[PDB]
Amino acid sequence: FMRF
Amino acid sequence: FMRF
Amino acid sequence: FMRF
Amino acid sequence: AIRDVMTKFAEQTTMHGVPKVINAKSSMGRLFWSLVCLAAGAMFCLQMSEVLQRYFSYPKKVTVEVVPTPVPFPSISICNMRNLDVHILNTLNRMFIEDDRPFSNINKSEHEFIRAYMKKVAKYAPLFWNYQDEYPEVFQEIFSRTTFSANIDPEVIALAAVQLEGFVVNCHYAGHRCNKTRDFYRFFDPYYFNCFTYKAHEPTLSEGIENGWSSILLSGSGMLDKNDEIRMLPGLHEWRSAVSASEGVRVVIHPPSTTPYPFTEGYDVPPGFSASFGIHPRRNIRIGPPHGNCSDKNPFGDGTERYRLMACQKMCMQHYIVETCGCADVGLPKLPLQANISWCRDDDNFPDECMFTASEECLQLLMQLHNRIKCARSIKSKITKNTTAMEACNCFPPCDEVSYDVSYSLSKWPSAGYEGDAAYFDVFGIEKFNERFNKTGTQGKYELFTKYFNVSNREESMKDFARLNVYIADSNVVKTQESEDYTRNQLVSDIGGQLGLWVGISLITLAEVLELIIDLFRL
Amino acid sequence: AIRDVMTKFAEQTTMHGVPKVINAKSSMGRLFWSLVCLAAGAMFCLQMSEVLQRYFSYPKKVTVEVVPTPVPFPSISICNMRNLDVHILNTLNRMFIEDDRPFSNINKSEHEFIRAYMKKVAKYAPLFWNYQDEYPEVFQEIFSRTTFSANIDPEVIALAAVQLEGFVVNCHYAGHRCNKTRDFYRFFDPYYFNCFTYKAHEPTLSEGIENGWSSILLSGSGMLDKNDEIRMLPGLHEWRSAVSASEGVRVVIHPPSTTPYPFTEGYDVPPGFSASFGIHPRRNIRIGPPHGNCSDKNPFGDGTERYRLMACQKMCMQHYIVETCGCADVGLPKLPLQANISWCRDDDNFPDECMFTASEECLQLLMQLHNRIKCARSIKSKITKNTTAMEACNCFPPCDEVSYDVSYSLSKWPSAGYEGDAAYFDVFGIEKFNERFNKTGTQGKYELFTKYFNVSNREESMKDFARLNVYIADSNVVKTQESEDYTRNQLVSDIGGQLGLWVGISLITLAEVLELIIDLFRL
Amino acid sequence: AIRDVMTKFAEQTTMHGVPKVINAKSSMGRLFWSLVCLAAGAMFCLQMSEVLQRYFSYPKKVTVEVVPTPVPFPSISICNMRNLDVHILNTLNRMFIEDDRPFSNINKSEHEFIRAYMKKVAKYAPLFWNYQDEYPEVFQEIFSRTTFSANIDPEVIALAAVQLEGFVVNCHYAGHRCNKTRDFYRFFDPYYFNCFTYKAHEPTLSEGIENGWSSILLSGSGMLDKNDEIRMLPGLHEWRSAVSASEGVRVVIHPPSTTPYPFTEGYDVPPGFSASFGIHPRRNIRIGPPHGNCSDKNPFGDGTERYRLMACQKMCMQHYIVETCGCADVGLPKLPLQANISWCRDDDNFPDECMFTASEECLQLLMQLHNRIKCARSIKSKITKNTTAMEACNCFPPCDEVSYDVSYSLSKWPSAGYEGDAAYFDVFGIEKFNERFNKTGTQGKYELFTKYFNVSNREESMKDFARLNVYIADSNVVKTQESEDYTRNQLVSDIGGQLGLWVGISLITLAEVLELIIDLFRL
Ligand SMILES: *[C@@H]1O[C@H](CO)[C@@H](O)[C@H](O)[C@H]1NC(C)=O
Ligand SMILES: *[C@@H]1O[C@H](CO)[C@@H](O)[C@H](O)[C@H]1NC(C)=O
Ligand SMILES: *[C@@H]1O[C@H](CO)[C@@H](O)[C@H](O)[C@H]1NC(C)=O
Ligand SMILES: *[C@@H]1O[C@H](CO)[C@@H](O)[C@H](O)[C@H]1NC(C)=O
Ligand SMILES: *[C@@H]1O[C@H](CO)[C@@H](O)[C@H](O)[C@H]1NC(C)=O
Ligand SMILES: *[C@@H]1O[C@H](CO)[C@@H](O)[C@H](O)[C@H]1NC(C)=O
Ligand SMILES: *[C@@H]1O[C@H](CO)[C@@H](O)[C@H](O)[C@H]1NC(C)=O
Ligand SMILES: *[C@@H]1O[C@H](CO)[C@@H](O)[C@H](O)[C@H]1NC(C)=O
Ligand SMILES: *[C@@H]1O[C@H](CO)[C@@H](O)[C@H](O)[C@H]1NC(C)=O
Ligand SMILES: *[C@@H]1O[C@H](CO)[C@@H](O)[C@H](O)[C@H]1NC(C)=O
Ligand SMILES: *[C@@H]1O[C@H](CO)[C@@H](O)[C@H](O)[C@H]1NC(C)=O
Ligand SMILES: *[C@@H]1O[C@H](CO)[C@@H](O)[C@H](O)[C@H]1NC(C)=O
Ligand SMILES: *[C@@H]1O[C@H](CO)[C@@H](O)[C@H](O)[C@H]1NC(C)=O
Ligand SMILES: *[C@@H]1O[C@H](CO)[C@@H](O)[C@H](O)[C@H]1NC(C)=O
Ligand SMILES: *[C@@H]1O[C@H](CO)[C@@H](O)[C@H](O)[C@H]1NC(C)=O
Repeated sequence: FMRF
Repeated sequence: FMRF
Repeated sequence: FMRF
Repeated sequence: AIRDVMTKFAEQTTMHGVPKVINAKSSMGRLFWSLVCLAAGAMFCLQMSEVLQRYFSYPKKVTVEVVPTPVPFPSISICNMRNLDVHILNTLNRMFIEDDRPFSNINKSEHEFIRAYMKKVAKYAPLFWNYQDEYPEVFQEIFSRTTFSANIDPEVIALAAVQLEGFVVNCHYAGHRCNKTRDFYRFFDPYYFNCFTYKAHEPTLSEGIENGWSSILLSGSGMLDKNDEIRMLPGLHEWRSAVSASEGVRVVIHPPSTTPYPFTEGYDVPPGFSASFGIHPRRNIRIGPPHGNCSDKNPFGDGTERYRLMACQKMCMQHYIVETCGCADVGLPKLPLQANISWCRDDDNFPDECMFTASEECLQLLMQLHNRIKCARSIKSKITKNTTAMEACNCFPPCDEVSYDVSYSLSKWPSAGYEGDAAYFDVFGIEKFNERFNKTGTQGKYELFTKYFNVSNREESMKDFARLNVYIADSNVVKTQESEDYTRNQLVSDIGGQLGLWVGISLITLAEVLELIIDLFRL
Repeated sequence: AIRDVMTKFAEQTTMHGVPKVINAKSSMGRLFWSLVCLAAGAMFCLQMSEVLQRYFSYPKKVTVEVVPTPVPFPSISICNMRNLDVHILNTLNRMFIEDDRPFSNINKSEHEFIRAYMKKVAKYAPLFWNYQDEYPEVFQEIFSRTTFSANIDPEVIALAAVQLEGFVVNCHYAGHRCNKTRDFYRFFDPYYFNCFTYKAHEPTLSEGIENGWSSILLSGSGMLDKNDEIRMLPGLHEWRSAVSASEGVRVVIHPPSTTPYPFTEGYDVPPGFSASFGIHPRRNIRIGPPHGNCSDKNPFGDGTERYRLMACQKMCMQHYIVETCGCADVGLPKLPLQANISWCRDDDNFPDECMFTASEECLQLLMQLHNRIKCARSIKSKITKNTTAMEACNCFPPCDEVSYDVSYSLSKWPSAGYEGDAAYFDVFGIEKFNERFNKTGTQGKYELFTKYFNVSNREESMKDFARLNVYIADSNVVKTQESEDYTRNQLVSDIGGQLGLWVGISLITLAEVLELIIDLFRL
Repeated sequence: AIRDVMTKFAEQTTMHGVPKVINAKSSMGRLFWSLVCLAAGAMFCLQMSEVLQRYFSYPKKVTVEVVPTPVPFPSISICNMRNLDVHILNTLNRMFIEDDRPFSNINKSEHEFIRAYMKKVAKYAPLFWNYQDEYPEVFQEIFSRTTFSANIDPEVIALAAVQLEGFVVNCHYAGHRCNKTRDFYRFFDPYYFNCFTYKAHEPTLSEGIENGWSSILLSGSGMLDKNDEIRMLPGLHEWRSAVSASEGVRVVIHPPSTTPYPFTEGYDVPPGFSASFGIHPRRNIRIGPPHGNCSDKNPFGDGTERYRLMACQKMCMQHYIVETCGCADVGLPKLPLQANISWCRDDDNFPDECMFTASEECLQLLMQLHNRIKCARSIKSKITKNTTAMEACNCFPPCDEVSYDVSYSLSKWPSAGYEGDAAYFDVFGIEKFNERFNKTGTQGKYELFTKYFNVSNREESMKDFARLNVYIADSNVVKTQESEDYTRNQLVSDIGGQLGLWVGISLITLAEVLELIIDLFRL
């Protein structure tokens, strides 16, 4: 999951 | 003071 | 002595 | 009295073979000399047809030479390959580290650009959280620089883009220090958000390069945070592009009073290096419609700036993109006649519900935006290969053009040891660079630079700087001038030469035969 | 009746001075007018001789202009300056660390190249152990790359040289992703073992550079082992050579359907940098034997590929090397007519006993090989300065040639911080580069890359990559066309002009004097 | 008998319209034919005036072509951007660390340059201690390189500047090793204290580049001390200059037998990189005063070296500087006729008391020196823009000139791992570079290099080296030759063509009218  |  |  | 006037002209005429024909007593001699006269006339007609059509080819001629006339010093446009300011970027990163939800961060800053940026990103956060594993290539394209330059007011971006006082450490031209406020002119580019053009100002504080332009630029990214994990920061990257991820300065050397296009022209300089640009000026002069093709105006433009073929070609590409996809590419000039046309990357269509849900409608809108971008890029790549389309735009070369052949060169600017110590002192004790930011509006940047550029770590910190040297290597211009290859005077001369060589007639002899014809009339 | 026909022509002739001569009643007037007539005839003869010989100089003329016709996009050849694959090199190093005796290692690997490499090196191990202090310069030359490319089958080397899937991370042309299997063509070079040529494929998956060619290449050597001591690894180095020890990519931009020669042409790009190649196309047209020299075929070749002067010159050097030293240089094209000639670096003469003893016979063979190499190099350096030898090879310039003036530029590709994070993700999460090697045949390379390119060390690891951008900077070609300076038509015109200016004769007057001569015949 | 001779010429003349005029029986016909005759004569006069003046424009013509004639290999001048030797610099730094008072250090060294350097610096120490906060920009300019090159004997500086044996590690030309003593020629430059010119020596020890020039140069500054604080070291830095602080090699490629000017021409190479210079030779031939401007001699020079426009321009700038400021710029050639003129940076005026006191007299002398420098720099920057002044110096382009278009390229020379291990061994075990300094006069440098370049730190140490490759990329020269556009022969031909086309007269007819005039005389 690439978070912001 | 910039010394030499 | 350069070994291999 | 046909015979009458005939023999008159015969005996007093200046034309060569006709006489012998007219006075030939022998029958076989009359045959021979009629044959010769008509054969010579026929060959004269052949060669005249040849030469007349050669002139009608409106041919062209060219000359090349070195001349001592000096050209005006070129305009130098400098763009930092990083679009946003370092403090702004670190603020964005730290806000996302404190809370990764963009919706919550819209009210956590008074900076206009930050509020706009968070508002725009919030419209895509649920979609990104739900579908990034299925459509990574989509979100990587939506979150590119050009999208933000297409959806946020440039006057708002300009407050967060790289500033002149934080970009040009020092500047020198013709043995004098530059006045940055008067010599640098800011302009906006969709990829290089802020760019600056240096316009030369001749001497009316003596120091610096005596024979050219030299400046020290802050271009590295070493003071940005180094995260433990990959995190998505929209608006910084440009997915699958030639100038992506790069660090350094983009330099465009172009004639004065011309619009630069850093995304497809210019030279690159990495941080930590000193670049020398040896300018070899070239000038080309061209001739008009009949003898060739050239223009002194842009067919698509308002005529305010000097004409460059690039402007016409780019506006033609924009014309075709608008015609085909129904939208304009943000990476190309906006056609002056069509200010009402939306950019292809516009996203005002997105409902507010997309900030709270990942519904199919939001997804379909996302994919429609993606498809618009695909249409525009496809046309951009295809149309240049379509000679019919390009010829329909009437993009002829400039009638008077100055070109610059640039010799590139690199060296490591801040040398290790005492030399580099002197460089560091020049920047931080004499120019006192980091005190520019000791203001109410830039205190955080001041603290960042104070902690980063301290004395104990100069060998590493100084590698974020770059130096440019632009100088005219050759004092003499290489001129290249077109001209008409076959003048009307040369035509007249060669037709007369052929006329004398084949039949011996001169224009006075032409008046003579005209007199004979008028005599036949009088008879 | 000589006088008869004489006075006839006199009174009716169109020639200028002869009449007055023939009808001159006064004796002094006859003298004056004969003098004038013959003087004018003499000067006419002088100028005719001058002009006739000028035409016989078969002179030459040239024109230069910019034209809108587009050239085909150039073929781009990329060579990794490192010849062998990283996993293969680490395997060799670790085998020599486990046991430094090459003879023992011939059976320790199933890889064909490794077995051949150990077999070849074993023939020199005793000599190296016994004589390296006395003849270091000899062994440093024997153990060079070219020796191995000259003694091992290229089809065997190709299994250990750099592979396409491990070299080109990403590729884009004209707004579309490249199909590496269809667009890249592999070829073998004695120094750059594996090289690949990109042949453009126009649009029939939209992404990437819209107006050119861009690719990301793995070119660094950071993942190789770093030994505590200097160890001899034959076949990697090339002693005392211009392109030795270098790290990066060798780029050759050349017209399509032409053989590249990376060892003496092309441009270099270091790892960790992004290179921009601004292509300025140039075209030259040349004229044939009488008016000049040009060829459309290689005198030494089979005629399959387009002609470049380099091919003729290199094959001529090979011809002279074979003639003098009795062997061919591996660094030059093999003459098609002489496939039976051995390379100068061949070592099939060495007995098996040299794998077990350092006898004088083995030493003498070593020195004879060294002497062969010296002969070839001496001829290579000398022959270019020998204009007689070079002229004997009939290497005339191409009659139709496309040339590329390339503007070089560098920037630091993976920027520090968030931009570089996006770059790293693009490579390793979207393209998933390191999963290419998750196969039975490349498991070790997969593990190496997994341990090396991990997230925590991207700032250092990414500096092994390089990016190339090749684009056509100017849409208009600089044409340079030869032509004949003095046509037959211009000759005729100027001879007629001289004839009229000096004696007034026209070709009809030539028929007139022919009539007089025939009249003298009839008399 | 005016009428008499008139009608005689009339009936026997070869001129076209005059006859009909003279024999016109009809009055209206006489009017018509007089009108025609005079109209044709007038138009002939018009066109003759045009063509005669075009010839008097002494016009010019140019041709361009590729030719197989080889040019002599260029002279290559290499300058280390660091002026002083590393051991000397470390000695200076350590002396100032032991005792910061320069006056005390005049007797602490037997090295001549050190004694002179300390003596010179002592004259400014009290002023520096007392006024550096008030006039930093003054002391930064006084303590520049050029001041020391202007006040210390070059023969004394040469003992402390970079030495050839410590600069060129290896050299190769045309497949053979260079003899450094015979091929390199030392010359002094005010900024690059020591510079060396390579003059090619063709083959009469075979190794190295076969088709050009290649060398390995020590250019980095990594072995200098890294002080904890910024300390002032005069004579190393050059305040506010384009080539300041830089690390690398300055390369000038110029024709043989010409003086180089590294401060305003040449290319730069950073340490740790391998630079490839693709030389594309160009030749220009020019014509003399009437048809153009060119010179084969320097108006200011002694004529010993080949003429380059740069020499004339620089000596002209020196002339104007001497005329205006009463002193000569050390950064420009010394005018041969004016050896008595002092440099602008001379400081022999300073009393000894300035070594002990900071009195106003010493301060005023300091500011006067500063003002002299300002005057010289102002004139340097202004005068080039003053076309009157530049034209007064008669600096015409060379009549026969060879120019080199250089294609630049960079790669990382010592590759990581085994390749770099081979490079390191080649330098330090075969060439045995660090043993050059195992002498009584260089023991300290030997120890420094032994501790620095040891095996365990080669990956970092080797990045102080740079490699240059200079080779001729194209065997064929691009010639560019001027010529006269309108010859006397072409003039005669075209005047004759016009004469025949408008009035029909030939030079024999000119003799005819001369006969008529002489007949009128006889009458
Ligand atoms: C030069 O800069 C000074 C200081 O910012 C400013 O006051 C002055 O107006 C500038 N000169 C111009 C803009 O011509
Ligand atoms: C000039 O442009 C027209 C099209 O506008 C083209 O037909 C013609 O061939 C061109 N001529 C030259 C000399 O470029
Ligand atoms: C070229 O452009 C014209 C006009 O846009 C279009 O009609 C034609 O189909 C295009 N051809 C190609 C091959 O793109
Ligand atoms: C920054 O400004 C404050 C006053 O607002 C001053 O006290 C401080 O000394 C300044 N910083 C420096 C480095 O001088
Ligand atoms: C100087 O800055 C570096 C970062 O560039 C930092 O690591 C170091 O601790 C700083 N030193 C001091 C004394 O603040
Ligand atoms: C393109 O690549 C795909 C996947 O490797 C392959 O199946 C296809 O044949 C290629 N297209 C060609 C070779 O024309
Ligand atoms: C053409 O080549 C021949 C040798 O093959 C040479 O003698 C002649 O001078 C050359 N002429 C030109 C114009 O290059
Ligand atoms: C030049 O080459 C010819 C033919 O190979 C040879 O006869 C002659 O001796 C050579 N001359 C030199 C100086 O190498
Ligand atoms: C490599 O392949 C194996 C199956 O052979 C698979 O289990 C593994 O997940 C793959 N590696 C990665 C990183 O997906
Ligand atoms: C990542 O790779 C580097 C070498 O490039 C290595 O030193 C480091 O230990 C690795 N980190 C992890 C977590 O594997
Ligand atoms: C070449 O170098 C050697 C060794 O320094 C020297 O003895 C010889 O004189 C040199 N050759 C020359 C200077 O021609
Ligand atoms: C040659 O130089 C003179 C001045 O010395 C100048 O007046 C003239 O115009 C120049 N002519 C050309 C063709 O350069
Ligand atoms: C140009 O130079 C001349 C001679 O040195 C001088 O008289 C004139 O004033 C100068 N003009 C300018 C604008 O510098
Ligand atoms: C340096 O010279 C001395 C003799 O003066 C010698 O003993 C020593 O071995 C030399 N250094 C090296 C590395 O050989
Ligand atoms: C090798 O030199 C480096 C400096 O370049 C030094 O730090 C290191 O201690 C040296 N190693 C040895 C074994 O002397």
